[PDB]
Amino acid sequence: SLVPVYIYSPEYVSMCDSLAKIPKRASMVHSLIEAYALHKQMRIVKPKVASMEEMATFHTDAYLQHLQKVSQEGDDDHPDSIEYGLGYDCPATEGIFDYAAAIGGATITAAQCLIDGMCKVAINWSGGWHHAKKDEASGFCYLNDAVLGILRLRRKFERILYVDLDLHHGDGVEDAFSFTSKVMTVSLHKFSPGFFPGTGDVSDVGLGKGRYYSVNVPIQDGIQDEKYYQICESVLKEVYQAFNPKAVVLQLGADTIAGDPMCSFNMTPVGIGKCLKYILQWQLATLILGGGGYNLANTARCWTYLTGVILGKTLSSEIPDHEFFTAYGPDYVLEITPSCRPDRNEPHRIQQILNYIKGNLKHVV
Ligand SMILES: O=C(/C=C/c1ccccc1NC(=O)c1ccccc1Oc1ccccc1)NO
Ligand SMILES: [K+]
Ligand SMILES: [K+]
Ligand SMILES: [Zn+2]
Repeated sequence: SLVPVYIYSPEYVSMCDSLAKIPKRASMVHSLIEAYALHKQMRIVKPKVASMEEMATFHTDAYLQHLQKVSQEGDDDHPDSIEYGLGYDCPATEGIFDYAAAIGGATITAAQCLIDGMCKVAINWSGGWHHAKKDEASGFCYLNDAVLGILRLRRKFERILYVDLDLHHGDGVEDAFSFTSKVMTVSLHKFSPGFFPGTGDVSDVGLGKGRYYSVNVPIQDGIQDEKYYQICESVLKEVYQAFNPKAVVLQLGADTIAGDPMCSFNMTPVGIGKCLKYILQWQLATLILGGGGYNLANTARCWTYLTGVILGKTLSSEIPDHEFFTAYGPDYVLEITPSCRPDRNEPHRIQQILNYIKGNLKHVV
């Protein structure tokens, strides 16, 4: 019950590997974790597959049923797919319903371990698909596992904090809870004309009873570890005091990391780790999720490193030999180097944003 749960099975990783666009990522991540022998210090738990009942706690039957049909066959003979957000951004490829259910189940299983007092921290690195809407796929997210996890947690925990460090605004999750104060969502993300999904300005604060229970930190290109942590920690301190959460769901998409095709933020896993540590020192039930991350090796480096932090271990700089060793060339080290690009974040603007937020959280009761 001090030992973290690690949600894993070969069938689950195989299923997550089968995504074109990020092929074999789940495998690379697990493979590297295993190769630093970190699994030996965690409780490995086979994930369940989510039932239609479970998936419907958030998603609509119309949507789930459509997803199912498209999964069996394909998208020829389905011009209806546009209505449910399938298309270039969420290809209507065969087998996606099974994929969806695997991932939803995985996250739920994680949440269930936490409810059961099996652990204080539970990990599903192949989850975090935070864009999916109740009846619409979006941003390569077919099913919002984060939301399902949060809903499962609500059985035991009255107030839940969602923190979203992915490069993108966590809109799917926010929207799901925008009208309630029982879940607070906090997202740090790039906010910029034309940048997906386009939502999440600082003045996005929630609605009705949920007003002030959505926090959004719009950030510009080229941010680095030190400044990001200052921002993050400044915001999370206020949030803890104001919201006093009983449990935490934490999305750690690695598309913020230097070297990502997204080529926007300029972070390293150390910076993100500091943010992680800060949440961990609260000692709350914590559901850890992956998300974006499209430089596959770097994404594995990052999440492997962060598992290290969760375990309180220091990992060796030298990448261990293992299935995918070649992909870590030419230097074969764990550390990641910031690019040489400018930080476009003007300090005054940041300070405005931070103050505005502290003001908003005054209101919170
Ligand atoms: O990181 C994300 C979402 C990313 C995303 C959103 C809308 C459309 C495409 C996205 N994905 C990419 O641009 C992306 C970039 C590099 C490699 C693979 C990627 O996945 C794809 C690419 C094309 C279509 C679908 C998914 N959320 O955290
Ligand atoms: K985010
Ligand atoms: K909310
Ligand atoms: Zn992202």
